[PDB]
Amino acid sequence: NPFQFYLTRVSGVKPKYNSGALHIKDILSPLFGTLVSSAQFNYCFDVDWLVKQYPPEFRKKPILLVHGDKREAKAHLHAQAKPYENISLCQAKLDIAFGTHHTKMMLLLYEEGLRVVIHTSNLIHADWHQKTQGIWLSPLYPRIADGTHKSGESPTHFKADLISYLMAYNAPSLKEWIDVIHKHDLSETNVYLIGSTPGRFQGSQKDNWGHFRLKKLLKDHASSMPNAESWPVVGQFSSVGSLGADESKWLCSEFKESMLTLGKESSSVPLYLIYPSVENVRTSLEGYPAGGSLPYSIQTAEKQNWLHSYFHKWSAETSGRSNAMPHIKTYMRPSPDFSKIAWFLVTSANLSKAAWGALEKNGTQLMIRSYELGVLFLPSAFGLDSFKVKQKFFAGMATFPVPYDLPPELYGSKDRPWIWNIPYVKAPDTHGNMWVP
Ligand SMILES: O=C(O)c1ccc(C(=O)O)c(C(=O)O)c1
Repeated sequence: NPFQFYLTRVSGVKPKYNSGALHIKDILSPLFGTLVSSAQFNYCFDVDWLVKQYPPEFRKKPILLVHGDKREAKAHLHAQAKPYENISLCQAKLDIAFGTHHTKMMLLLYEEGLRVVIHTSNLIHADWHQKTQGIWLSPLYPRIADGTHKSGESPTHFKADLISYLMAYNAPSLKEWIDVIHKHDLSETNVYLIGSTPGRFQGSQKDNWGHFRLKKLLKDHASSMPNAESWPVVGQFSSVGSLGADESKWLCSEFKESMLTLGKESSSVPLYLIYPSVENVRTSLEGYPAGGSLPYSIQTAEKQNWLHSYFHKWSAETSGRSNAMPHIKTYMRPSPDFSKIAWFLVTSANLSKAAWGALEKNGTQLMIRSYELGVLFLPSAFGLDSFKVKQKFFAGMATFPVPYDLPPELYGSKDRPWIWNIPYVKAPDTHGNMWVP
């Protein structure tokens, strides 16, 4: 396949639903390359578990953990890593309040070249066990011969864009990885990088990050079609931030406006938001504990009940994953009959202003609180006008593997969004338990 978009392995589904899936042990296997050094960008780490996922012969190679933890949380992570002399740490600066380092990425340096993995899972056992998670695997990038002068750049500008993302950290350990990337040929890359970094961006820099980055790419590299107003927008996520008192504050005013963009020319577009209901979580493989990774709080939700009329259940019969709660985040633009898509994005970014950015200073400044990273699949990057939706995710090449069912199904009148910090004691989960936070 040209897309190299994978799901993680799920324990408990039939083998046909894991045949083309990837576990972290598969990614780090010697079959993918002879490891020299790696960087693990993430939010949550179980270091003992993480080292065990590397092949035994590679467990003493240098590992850099890129994280956002501060104060006692930072101390706890350093304590986890101190037993392993080969592990270094890089604290990403979070100078804007309420920001987090959400980016999930592996940089894998081999004797044979370099690989980049952009994915959605925390580095803990539970995130790779029974969740729906997404992975994009780069090609093996060869080294540019010493003395040869070439860009190693792709038509999607991925090399420059990845270096720009890393430069924003202003960190010495990542300057080393920038120099590694400079030395490799990334020209085969067919995806666009969409990142968020913390800051306040005006002028030219506004288009570098967050939903303005997405808008710029859709303006420049997608085409509008007739009846574009009938092509819905779908967003699918594992948490929701505070979006404001009504849809005009952010969701349908600047966020949807960026997501609607197609082509260079100057709204009733349907918006489908996919987020697990309480019943989805209760009947899941993990049961109610799956809701520990769906951190929508009652404090946030009670100020925006307007939002929940947009919500659709999690359903993923196409990939056998209806009971594997989603920690993947995806956004896409299907046709009115959901048979084609104009683009597809897999990312760490949830439905929040912190992740995507919010306009400030009379619309002239985009403020982002967090680090996020995803990759955008555009038909033009594959010589196509649109992608045909693959009917069965794992079945039998230019059709895009959408991991959940279309059309999405609206919540029923008795359904409620999963809210993690209130109790559920009416009906027990698949393990026999209630939920009492
Ligand atoms: O909203 C939060 O507090 C939150 C924190 C961390 C993560 C993560 O796994 O990186 C997520 C998520 O991606 O669902 C959400």
